[PDB]
Amino acid sequence: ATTLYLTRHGETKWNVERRMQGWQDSPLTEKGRQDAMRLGKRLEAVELAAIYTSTSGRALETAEIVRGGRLIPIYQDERLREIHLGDWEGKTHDEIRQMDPIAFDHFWQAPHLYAPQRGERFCDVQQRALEAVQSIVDRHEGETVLIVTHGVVLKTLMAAFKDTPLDHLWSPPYMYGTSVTIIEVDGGTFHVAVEGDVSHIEEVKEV
Repeated sequence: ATTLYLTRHGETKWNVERRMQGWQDSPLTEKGRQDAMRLGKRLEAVELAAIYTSTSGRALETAEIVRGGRLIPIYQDERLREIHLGDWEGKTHDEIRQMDPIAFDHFWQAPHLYAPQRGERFCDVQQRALEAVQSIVDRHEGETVLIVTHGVVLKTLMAAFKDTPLDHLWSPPYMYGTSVTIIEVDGGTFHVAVEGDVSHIEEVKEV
């Protein structure tokens, strides 16, 4: 019996510039910080035993803002990092479309067909993210925790929880920055209670 709150890091500069981050990082924007602040207020009444975040600066910064001085430990786990995008990190969609048009089309349109020479495939991410989630559950029996991670990671996790094949990874809803997803883990099963809720967000951006 464990309650898991899942969210995505707040908006960063590269998100706005449509530049893929992956393992590379960029600072949160004013809006990103404001959204994280709004999420922190929404969870001020939730009894969080701990907060897990990927090692990316954007994720850690979001976690700190949400914590906002509360006595809650933050643990970082490499298994929660965003998909490693090798050659595409730091580049805009147009720049990538000029580099590898076919692979880029697969990434968005036929996830199961995405097979980079350098970088992780969607299944690699799903496996490590689920392992991390499992380890978190195993360490927090009877507790509630927050996990701050990334867009692709969240999509692969929801696919696992909803028992959806990876070729349909990009099915709605869109996981906006600081969106709230709640997973109830009871009797060895993951139950999706809430998914991609953005009630606390003023202006929602598909970034």
